[PDB]
Amino acid sequence: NLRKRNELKSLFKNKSRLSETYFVELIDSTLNKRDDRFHGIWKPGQTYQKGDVVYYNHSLWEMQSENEICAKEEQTPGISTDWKSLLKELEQKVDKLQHE
Amino acid sequence: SVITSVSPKTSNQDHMIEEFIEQAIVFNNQKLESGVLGYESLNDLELG
Repeated sequence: NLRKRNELKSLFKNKSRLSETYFVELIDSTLNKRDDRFHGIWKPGQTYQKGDVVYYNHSLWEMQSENEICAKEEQTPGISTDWKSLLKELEQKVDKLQHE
Repeated sequence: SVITSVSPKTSNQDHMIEEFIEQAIVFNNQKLESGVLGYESLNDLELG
């Protein structure tokens, strides 16, 4: 949040010794997929915790279960009852209204 | 042959004992590598 690519690139130069403040600024300034809760695309073989956000087909899903789980090859967001999404609830509701 | 000790009145030799001093120590141990990753502190990586 603090710095840009052109500011971080300024600490690694042809003749620059290392220090711990450079890595502190490097770690704070990029996205930590564990601490900010965002993992990108769903993958089989990964473990998740309560609150994680994951993109599966045309929707973002938040995990509901409070204990850690494992991405099962069969259990996919939409099939299981761990995950949740609003773009599907609203989709079905509007489909119902459209049909009625 | 039979092994015995050295004495200053049967020969002119004795056992030589001196004191060890910490601040005057010199080490004899060379580093296997230098300046590369895995062998130096973070403060000493110059980003060549």
